[PDB]
Amino acid sequence: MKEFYLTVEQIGDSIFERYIDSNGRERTREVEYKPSLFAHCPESQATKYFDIYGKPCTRKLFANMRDASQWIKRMEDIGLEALGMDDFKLAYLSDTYNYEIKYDHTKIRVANFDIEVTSPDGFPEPSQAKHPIDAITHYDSIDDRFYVFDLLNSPYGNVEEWSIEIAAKLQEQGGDEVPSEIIDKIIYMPFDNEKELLMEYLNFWQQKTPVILTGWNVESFAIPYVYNRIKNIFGESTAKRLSPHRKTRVKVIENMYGSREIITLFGISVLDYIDLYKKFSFTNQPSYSLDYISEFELNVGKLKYDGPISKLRESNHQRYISYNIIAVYRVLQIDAKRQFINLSLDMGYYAKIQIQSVFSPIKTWDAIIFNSLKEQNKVIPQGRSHPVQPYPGAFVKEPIPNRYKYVMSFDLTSLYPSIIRQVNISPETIAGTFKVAPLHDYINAVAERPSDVYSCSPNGMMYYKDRDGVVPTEITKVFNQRKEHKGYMLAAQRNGEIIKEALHNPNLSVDEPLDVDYRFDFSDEIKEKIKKLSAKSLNEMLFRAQRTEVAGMTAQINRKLLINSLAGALGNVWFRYYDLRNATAITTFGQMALQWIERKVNEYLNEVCGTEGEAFVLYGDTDSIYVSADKIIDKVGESKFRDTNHWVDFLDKFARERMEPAIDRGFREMCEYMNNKQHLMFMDREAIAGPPLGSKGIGGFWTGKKRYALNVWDMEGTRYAEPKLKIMGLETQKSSTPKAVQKALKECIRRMLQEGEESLQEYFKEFEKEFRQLNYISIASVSSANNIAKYDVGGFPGPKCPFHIRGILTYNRAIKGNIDAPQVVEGEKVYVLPLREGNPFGDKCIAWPSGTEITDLIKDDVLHWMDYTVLLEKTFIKPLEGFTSAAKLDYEKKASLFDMF
DNA sequence: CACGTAAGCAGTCCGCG
DNA sequence: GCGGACTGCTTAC
Ligand SMILES: [Ca+2]
Ligand SMILES: [Ca+2]
Ligand SMILES: [Ca+2]
Ligand SMILES: [Ca+2]
Repeated sequence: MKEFYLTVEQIGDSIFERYIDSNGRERTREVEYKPSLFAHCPESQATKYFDIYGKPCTRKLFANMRDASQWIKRMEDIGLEALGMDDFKLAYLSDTYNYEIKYDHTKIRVANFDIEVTSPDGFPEPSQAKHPIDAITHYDSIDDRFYVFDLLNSPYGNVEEWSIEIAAKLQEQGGDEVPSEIIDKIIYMPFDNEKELLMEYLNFWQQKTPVILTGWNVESFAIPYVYNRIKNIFGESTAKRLSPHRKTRVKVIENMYGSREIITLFGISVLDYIDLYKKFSFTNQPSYSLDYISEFELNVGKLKYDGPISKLRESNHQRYISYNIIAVYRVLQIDAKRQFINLSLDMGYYAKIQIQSVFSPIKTWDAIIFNSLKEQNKVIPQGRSHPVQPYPGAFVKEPIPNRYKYVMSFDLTSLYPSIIRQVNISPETIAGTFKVAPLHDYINAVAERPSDVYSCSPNGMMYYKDRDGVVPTEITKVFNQRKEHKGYMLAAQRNGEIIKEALHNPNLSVDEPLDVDYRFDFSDEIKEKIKKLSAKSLNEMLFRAQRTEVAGMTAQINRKLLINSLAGALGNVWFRYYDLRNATAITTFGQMALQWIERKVNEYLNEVCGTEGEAFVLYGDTDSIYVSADKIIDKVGESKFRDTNHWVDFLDKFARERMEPAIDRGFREMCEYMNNKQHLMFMDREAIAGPPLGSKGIGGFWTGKKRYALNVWDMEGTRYAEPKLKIMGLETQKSSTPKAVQKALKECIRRMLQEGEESLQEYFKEFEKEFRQLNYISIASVSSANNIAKYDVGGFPGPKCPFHIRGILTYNRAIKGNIDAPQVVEGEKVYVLPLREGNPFGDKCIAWPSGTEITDLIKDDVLHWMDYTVLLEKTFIKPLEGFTSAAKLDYEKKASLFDMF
């Protein structure tokens, strides 16, 4: 097999590499790598190395890496560019793996672990590690086993062994319901003292050294706790055994408000699952507890226990251990679904970077572009300092707030990467500038043609047309990968809808789900078999189709993220290829493209309708337009349609056969006007929206920019079994909006769009009447809580104190003195509730850690003093008032002459 | 900790005769 | 009582 790296480090003048050899074995080597860097040289000097601008360079070979680093410093002292890859381990990987890396995940040791630490005096700070580690569960992907290290004797209590028999049993048998599928995979090791536990864990770690190390909050808690505890008990040298190269560093992670400390373990790649989830999931969650995320992702119930976690080991050690094991398993289950480890490996090996560098698109693209240029013996420029400067972004059209009955939307494929490719935007393809006219002059095609030689953006920039830049070349490769995965995602989505339709008429039979590949549209034979299946098999098939869709989503959306981040990185001062000329060339071209096509679509539809000056495009944001289809429907007449699906088909055909060709013609003209390298502005129909045929539903509405709702029947070729609400920006979509309020507002919107005013009024009246019965957590607002200390003046709100911070300070006074009470952690999220006048808390609101029940000492008082009136007005009535006034209808029935008879 | 900008709403402070 | 200036937070793209 082809060899591949596992980890790489620079330690002094040595590269330390763990890798899989040509026989599939894990090996480690220390290499005295001699790096090369580059200086410009006379044109008269013969060389094969050239910088990206075509200027010749001499290669400087250094005796060691420290010599190379010192040379860079000298070159700065002299005032001369030091060219080449200054991160020597990336150069090492490039030299050692000079081909497309094919990796075998089965050979990569992926470890998932979680620790327990009983603490009677509040949160056990990892920097102090003053409390015993009393449980570790460590899952190893190569063994497929859960290794459980269980401390039976502690200063906080002596306990009996954990029983695997009780663990397997149902909660109703007094058991812990550890999933039957992992029971046989548990290797249980009890210990009569903590020193013995930790020494054995380290021996185990040496035998089974993680390559990828993950878990939940492992980087911020588990790793620093274990390291510091071992350091405290045994000394530094023993703690450093967590690194295969016995090297660690305390790393200070700094933000805008403060800083925290993590432990870098050289020769390990830590991918904390909470950070993978935050970067790659495209959610914003009210809480990031594992319990909360597991419920959201997997629909598994809360791990229930009595009393504080600080007393769980003493009171119920059996449950304590079982829950530690389940915690580790839940992360594996989340990964089986979301597949972020697979994503990181894919991206990391593609770029030839340390796998943990996938968090950084700047590092990822630096390596991709470096490897690409190196293939041609080209030499990368030195990174430079730049001051941070603001620059313009996208255009967003101001919509007229209204209901909109029939709507068809259109959207440009991968816009910013497509602009880069079309225009040929790259550091080395800059050809010069032209004199810029106001943007509106280009939009209306009245400005002088920018160039007859070069490819142009309306920000004034010109680019070469003779050859692709490295940025277009490399962005295209990842774009093409993305396109493949999006194909699979949409097929699985369409396949899901087939199954949903068949579920209307399930068969009374005992059968099995079909063995099919959900990434490909179901054949006719499969469709006929599906129509004969039981509900049990159909539901299992739906679950599998949906899992395939999620896998495709992860793969496609994060490749989209990577390529969009390259466009963004051109506007980040730390990117080697930072250039506001290129960043603005992309964004200004985008503004033109949207407004150009707005004009073209209006012109086309005014022509076919026989009108003049009528605005068919009602809205647009960045790269999308929303077209009113009312006049199109009215031209055939609503009464001519058999059912909803009939007019959806008609609009689909109209969009495909009439509008898209006109849009294409419009963009080809724009490409010629800008003299671009390649026409890549591909704007396809996205959504078809409208009320159910024969209903009083309004179809859709806009309140403002980035705030709208549509009743969608077809999205990007997926014809839904049931209409789907596309809601953007509105409070139903915000993590800050209470859970039950999101749900209620969504139903209000559904009724507005599908059923009409009377239906909306009926639901509002009921919600208003019943909402006080809702669980307090379900009606609590949510906010991130930054700068608590800034606004804290003797326990009370300082000037300009934000509402949620005020709530935290209220909470802090109420729990004062308690070492046990849950503390609000700076930078994390809180639930927030308003408090009625004259409450014993002394202020108008209270806040507590999100994803938790408020502590029992004040729970009863919070419940008694919760201000339901304020809660309803702020989270529900105010947003609903906005939706309904925009839509020109009332959530309460107005008086009429009919009242009364 | 980790790519970019546009832009919405909650809330504070305080003007507005 | 609303709105501008401002901070804070959160989405859409
Ligand atoms: Ca725990
Ligand atoms: Ca798009
Ligand atoms: Ca059937
Ligand atoms: Ca879009």
